[PDB]
Amino acid sequence: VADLKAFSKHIYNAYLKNFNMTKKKARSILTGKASHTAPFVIHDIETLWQAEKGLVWVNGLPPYKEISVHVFYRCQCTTVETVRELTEFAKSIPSFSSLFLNDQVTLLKYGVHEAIFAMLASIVNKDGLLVANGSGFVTREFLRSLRKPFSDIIEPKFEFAVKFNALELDDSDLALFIAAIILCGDRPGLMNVPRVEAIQDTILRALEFHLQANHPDAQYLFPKLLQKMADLRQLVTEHAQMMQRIKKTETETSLHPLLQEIYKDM
Ligand SMILES: COc1ccc(S(=O)(=O)n2cc(CCC(=O)O)c3cc(OC)ccc32)cc1
Repeated sequence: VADLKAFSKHIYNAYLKNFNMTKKKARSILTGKASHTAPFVIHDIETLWQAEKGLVWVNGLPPYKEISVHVFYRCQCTTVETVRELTEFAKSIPSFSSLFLNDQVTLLKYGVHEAIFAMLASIVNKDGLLVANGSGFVTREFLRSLRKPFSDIIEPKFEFAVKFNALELDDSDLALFIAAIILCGDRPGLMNVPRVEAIQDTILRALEFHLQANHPDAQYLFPKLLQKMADLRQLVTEHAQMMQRIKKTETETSLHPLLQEIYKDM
């Protein structure tokens, strides 16, 4: 009940090793001061083009179709790369790696979007979000100005993120919060459910211990985080549904196969 402090540190380390962008770095950039190099602000067609024209960034994107789809492709490509980082993060958790590969896939399948939305909060403020490794900032107004359905995808995530960031979690908190999301014993079709539940429980106890040390004055922070985890599950449900509509009504839009596997039988 004290080596929990070690468990946490192993998880913070797996986090620091596998994620391209920490919240700490993200916030130093969004707050402007500390990095002395402002991100390129993308807020219309003209600046988006300036940004593709080298100021910030193709990138193995599917064939061009139109502005709203191009932005979709940028987000989709980032999503896939974050799935890849989350996969490595989870694998750097010894307990996770002991599970059979089919249980690993089940947990990633059902957890990555929840985790992704939680980490989006790190690179977001009420006005927009960091793209291209911190070197760009895409405004929330611009994303809202895109053709429906694409202008509806990210909005609920901003709404989640602004409330989420109010809790002032740091990376060490987030490492445990993402672990708890991946290591969930409720995911449909798990094989060794007792094993995963067991690992989940350790992580949650580690998280509460961690939060006491790290946020001594914060009242009810653990329960609030358990609620947020439930909010995320609702978020992913809606995302999958929107993505179902884009697949049905937006046929010129190329959907990445990995993400198609995730939504399949969700
Ligand atoms: C750029 O960094 C990111 C990372 C993730 C997210 S996301 O909200 O999860 N999100 C995911 C997809 C498509 C891929 C999938 O099916 O998940 C997507 C498409 C959009 O079109 C404008 C907007 C947000 C999107 C947004 C920005």
